[PDB]
Amino acid sequence: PDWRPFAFDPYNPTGLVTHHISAGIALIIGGIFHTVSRPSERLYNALSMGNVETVLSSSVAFV
Amino acid sequence: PKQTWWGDVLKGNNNSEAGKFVPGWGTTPVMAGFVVMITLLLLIMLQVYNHTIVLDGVDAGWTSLGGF
Amino acid sequence: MQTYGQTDVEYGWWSGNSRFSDYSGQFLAAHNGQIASMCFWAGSFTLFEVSRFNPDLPVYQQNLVCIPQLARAGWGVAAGGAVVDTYPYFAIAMIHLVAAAILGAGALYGVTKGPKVLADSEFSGAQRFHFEWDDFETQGRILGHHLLFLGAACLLFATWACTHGVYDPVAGEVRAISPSLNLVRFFKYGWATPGFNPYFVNNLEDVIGGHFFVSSLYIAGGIWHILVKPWPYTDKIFVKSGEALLAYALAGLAFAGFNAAYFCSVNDVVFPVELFGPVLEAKLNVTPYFAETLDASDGGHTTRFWISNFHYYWAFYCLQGHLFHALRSYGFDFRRIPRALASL
Amino acid sequence: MQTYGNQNVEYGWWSGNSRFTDFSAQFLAAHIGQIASMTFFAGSITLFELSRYNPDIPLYAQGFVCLPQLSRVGFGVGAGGAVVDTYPFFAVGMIHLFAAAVFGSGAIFHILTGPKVLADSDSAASQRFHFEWDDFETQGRILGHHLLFLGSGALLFVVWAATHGIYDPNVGEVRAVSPGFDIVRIFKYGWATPGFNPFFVDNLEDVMGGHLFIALIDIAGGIYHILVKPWPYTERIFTKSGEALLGYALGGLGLMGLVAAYFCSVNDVVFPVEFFGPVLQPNLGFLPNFADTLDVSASGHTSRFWIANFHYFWGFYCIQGHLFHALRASGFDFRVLTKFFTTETVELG
Amino acid sequence: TSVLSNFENEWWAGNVRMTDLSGMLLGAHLCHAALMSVVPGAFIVQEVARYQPGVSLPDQGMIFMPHLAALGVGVGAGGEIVDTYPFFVIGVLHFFIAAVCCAAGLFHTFRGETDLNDAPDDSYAAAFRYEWDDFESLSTIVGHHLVFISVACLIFAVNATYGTGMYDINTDTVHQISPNLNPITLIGYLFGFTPDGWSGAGMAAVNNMEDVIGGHFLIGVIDLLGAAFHILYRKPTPLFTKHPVFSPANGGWSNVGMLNSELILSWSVASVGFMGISSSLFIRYCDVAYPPVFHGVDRTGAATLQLILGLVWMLGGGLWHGLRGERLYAA
Ligand code: CL7
Ligand SMILES: CC1=C(/C=C/C(C)=C/C=C/C(C)=C/C=C/C=C(C)/C=C/C=C(C)/C=C/C2=C[C@H](C)[C@H](O)CC2(C)C)C(C)(C)C[C@@H](O)C1
Ligand SMILES: CC1=C(/C=C/C(C)=C/C=C/C(C)=C/C=C/C=C(C)/C=C/C=C(C)/C=C/C2=C[C@H](C)[C@H](O)CC2(C)C)C(C)(C)C[C@@H](O)C1
Ligand SMILES: CC1=C(/C=C/C(C)=C/C=C/C(C)=C/C=C/C=C(C)/C=C/C=C(C)/C=C/C2=C[C@H](C)[C@H](O)CC2(C)C)C(C)(C)C[C@@H](O)C1
Repeated sequence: PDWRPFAFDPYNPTGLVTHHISAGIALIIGGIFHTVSRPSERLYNALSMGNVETVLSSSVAFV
Repeated sequence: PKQTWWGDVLKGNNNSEAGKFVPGWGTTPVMAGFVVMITLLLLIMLQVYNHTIVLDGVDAGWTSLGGF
Repeated sequence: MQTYGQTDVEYGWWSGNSRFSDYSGQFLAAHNGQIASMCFWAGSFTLFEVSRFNPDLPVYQQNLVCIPQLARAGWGVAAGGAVVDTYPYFAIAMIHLVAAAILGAGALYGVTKGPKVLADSEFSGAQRFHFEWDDFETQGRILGHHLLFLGAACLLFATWACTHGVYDPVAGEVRAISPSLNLVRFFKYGWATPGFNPYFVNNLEDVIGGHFFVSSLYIAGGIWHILVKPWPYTDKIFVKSGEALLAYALAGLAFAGFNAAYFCSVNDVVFPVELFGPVLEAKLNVTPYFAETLDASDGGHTTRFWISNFHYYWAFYCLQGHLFHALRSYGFDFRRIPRALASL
Repeated sequence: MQTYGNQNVEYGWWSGNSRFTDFSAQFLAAHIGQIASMTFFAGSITLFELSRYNPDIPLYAQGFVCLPQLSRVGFGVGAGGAVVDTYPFFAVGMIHLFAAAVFGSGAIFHILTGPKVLADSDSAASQRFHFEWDDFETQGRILGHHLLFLGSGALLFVVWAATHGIYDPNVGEVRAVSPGFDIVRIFKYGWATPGFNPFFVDNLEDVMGGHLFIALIDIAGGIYHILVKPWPYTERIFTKSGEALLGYALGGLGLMGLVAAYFCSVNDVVFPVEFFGPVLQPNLGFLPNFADTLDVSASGHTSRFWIANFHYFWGFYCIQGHLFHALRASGFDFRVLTKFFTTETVELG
Repeated sequence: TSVLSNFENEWWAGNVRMTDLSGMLLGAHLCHAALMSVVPGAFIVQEVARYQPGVSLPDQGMIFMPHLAALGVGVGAGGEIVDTYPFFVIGVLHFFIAAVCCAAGLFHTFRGETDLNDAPDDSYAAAFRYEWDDFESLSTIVGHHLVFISVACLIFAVNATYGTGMYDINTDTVHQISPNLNPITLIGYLFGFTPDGWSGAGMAAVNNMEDVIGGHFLIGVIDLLGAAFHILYRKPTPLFTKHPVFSPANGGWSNVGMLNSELILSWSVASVGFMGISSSLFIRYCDVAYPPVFHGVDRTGAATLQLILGLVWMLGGGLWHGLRGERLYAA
């Protein structure tokens, strides 16, 4: 892996590793935060986080 | 309602804080920044893939495979 | 131990040693056991290496740590850095094993028949040796005696080098070395003046002169601490608990270990190449390590590599333990880490 | 015994030999029986080896522990370590068997003669032999007598080497040996100064002088212990119980076993090559071994190999048993080990 | 905690909780300095590990070695790196500084008293009591920090002039260059009045080491004098008090000259952003201080990086904290 800008060239494989390392870490932090932090009333009511259907909607869009 | 061992291990993660939220906006402002950040990141990548942006010494094509 | 406020602390088996922190007899016993195990390792692996030794291959490319160090102090190497005989190695190992047995006997005694608390012993010669974690006056004399032993060992090494002689890589054989000693020189080394970088000593005469100076320093300090109480300001500065002294000792050990690891990595007069191998290069990545100037393929790794790399991490984690025990002695509770998240 | 706190402990049959720790007559009987077993081993094994002896095969190649030991101490060995006459070995084994029968008869005699305790027996002179696990005066006298016997044995060895001769691999034939006497050289072997290493003794003269010294020391110590009660500090240091004395003896025996094990593998004089085989070399992997230093192909192992390894293990486990018995006699009960994975402290006296 | 915007007690804003806690704040700054000093030494050691002798520095992608080589460290005639050990020494010494700073930060966060207002009444530590309202207290802080910065600048200049000098771009090697001390000539650069005519990039068109070294001497002397000024007086003057400021605290210009924690922070942040932009211009144009023998010729990327940082600090941070401080002046 190399963090120099040419790792963003999609045809150079050195990006992929550089991605999955850094992004991997980004998810771990992103995991830890969500494993601890609570939502916000505003967002919680807006997105209806108590209802699994919202998870379905967002996941389908992501996929 | 079987009281299994694994259920004892995992019930705290399942629904200890079920239905709890902090009032107001909380961390939502900070989230905003993150979104904008990635909105640049992805955008940049797209243009780099699109050859709109040409980074120095970064030839976005099959020639960049040189070195393997 | 810290035991923030609470008394009658329950320690799980995984943290078991803390239980005996408040008994002096068991404390002594445990430390006799520790030094016994160190001595046992020394002797046992002298024998182990001798058992896996070929007088044909290069010494350093064979995985060895005790034979090269014994050779560096004479004892089996004549010239050109080749081990001729092996029996003095066996004799040294046997003496180390016997000393280990004696020390372990002392430890086992302290556990069973020795007094759990020295002050409560009837002998009243044992009540002399009792100590308390808050009394710097007694710990001063303990420190003084231990410094005396350290300085005596350093002086003994000096005299053995002078009279019997140690390896001289510049000379290429075992030589009796006269001490080239001058205070101005040693302050030049201390200030790292351009001709004098203390990690690049070139003449063992300077090494042994430094050892004479260091032995004098240790003996002077030992007598000083046996005779002179700590000053009142020390009570203001330092903390008074066992964990605090553990933190100070861990800091000192980390400092010593970093110096030793770097010394092994870069010097080649104290560590002759024919014994320990070529010099190493420091290399930083996500974590530091020392790498071989010569190729490590076909030769595994040299003795110098193992010694310096091991002691770097010994020193690093000793530093981490120093921080841990310092914070513990500061009353900081680590139960705050899995508690803060709960509050958030 | 120990009986932590609670007396009148009940022992299973697996640990059933601790039942007679307080019955002096039965104690005597057990130990006479054990000594009978030892001497019976010596004689019977001598005959068992003689049965399959091959003059063609070198002595150490075949599996022996007794023919080399006899051939070393004179007893029908020709020049160049040749077993000329195989009758003296038969005579030695036979005398050992007769002695074993005598000892076993005495053992059964005491196991059935009178009371279990030697205090009650109305012999009025066997009561001179009843001992205690607390009194150090009687045990000092006992120690003195046994040391007398050991010194008398060393003296007998000195005399037999002086008159009958003894094998000398350096000479190459059985030869009388002058008993040396040089306290200076004895102490120089004590220090292991570079000239003299105790495990590399080269001249049987030095061995004979050391044996003369040992005999003198043992006899003097025996006299001293018979006459003189132990000093008070020896009551301060040592506990007074049977298991404690067993622990002391076990530690001593473990040390002696390790010393003899190292002696076998290295010294060539007192363990001649033609009888026991070429010297071994000490290896240390997980546990110490003695490598044969010879191709075991079509030759098995030399007798020196077997002796050295067996006695290394005997010494090591005698040390472990010494630790066990000393730990008990000092007061430590091992049941507390079961409390290891709990929060209760794994510790007592 | 001395603020009531809407979200004072939020964990993601928790640093504001140390607004008045002097001891904890001192510890936090010390730990931060530990970070700032760990990075250079660590990355210098990492760089020296992979340094190759034949290839030149601009083609190796080193971002700390060029600045060290610019000072004559481990280089000889012709501007080629000869010995790499002094870079390693610099890295190690930064490790030492970082360790000392981290030790101090740990002490003041946990062992030391949280609030110096709770110090034991002239115990060598009440002398360090400061308050975000009284001017006199903070004046001596500014004075002493100016002392340290001035001594650093003077040391740099003195080294350049007398001891071992610097790598002079024109003379092609390391030399003790004779300083230029024509004060009008030096201060002309601040308006672009370079000798070769007015130039767009102020202070950045210096074409000789003598100008820069003379400027450093001038700056050191000026900062030493200002340090004396602030340490020895500590009293507000009609420059700070009674100056025009425009703020919705009172709609329109006012001569109040208000003082507040967020305001001090905002002025400092704006200053840092401004230094960032000035350094952007410097590395863009001034190649006397950045010999392209080391930093390469094309240097638009580094200048742009500096520009972005300077804008973030000067505009973003400065505005945010200034507005918060002015609003908090409604107490
Ligand atoms: C790694 C950083 C570190 C260093 C180097 C360090 N400590 Mg600690 N350290 C101590 C001494 C110490 C000394 C003398 C010392 C100097 O060398 C150090 N430390 C140094 C003790 C006073 C104190 C408690 C020490 C204590 O009880 O340590 C025991 C800990 C461990 C992991 C043993 C597990 C190791 C083996 C792999 C597993 C063995 C299993 C076994 C084979 C099976 C059963 C066999 C049986 C049936 C026969 C201590 C602590 C503790 C910690 C932590 C986190 C540390 N440390 C850390 C360090 C406690 O929780 C802990 C603490 O205080 O929490 C309350
Ligand atoms: C200020 C402070 C403190 C202090 C904190 C610290 C960090 C204390 C640290 C003390 C240290 C690190 C002392 C280190 C001393 C190093 C010495 C004395 C080096 C000695 C080397 C000698 C004497 C000779 C060595 C050779 C001898 C050797 C044989 C070779 O021939 C080479 C040759 C000639 C270099 C406290 C703890 C008191 C209070 C804190 O709160 C703050
Ligand atoms: C110190 C102490 C204790 C320990 C006490 C102990 C266990 C002390 C240990 C004592 C030992 C190990 C004594 C060993 C003595 C060894 C002797 C006397 C060796 C004699 C060997 C001789 C004479 C050899 C003779 C030849 C034999 C042989 C032929 C050689 O080729 C040559 C020649 C002729 C020299 C405690 C633990 C019990 C109590 C503590 O509080 C105090
Ligand atoms: C107080 C005030 C305010 C603020 C006003 C502002 C923004 C004031 C700005 C103040 C500044 C920017 C002061 C900075 C002055 C910079 C100086 C004095 C720099 C000197 C540098 C020198 C002399 C170095 C010179 C060299 C030295 C250097 C080493 C190089 O070799 C180049 C070379 C040789 C030119 C408001 C906004 C609140 C209200 C206003 O009305 C008044």
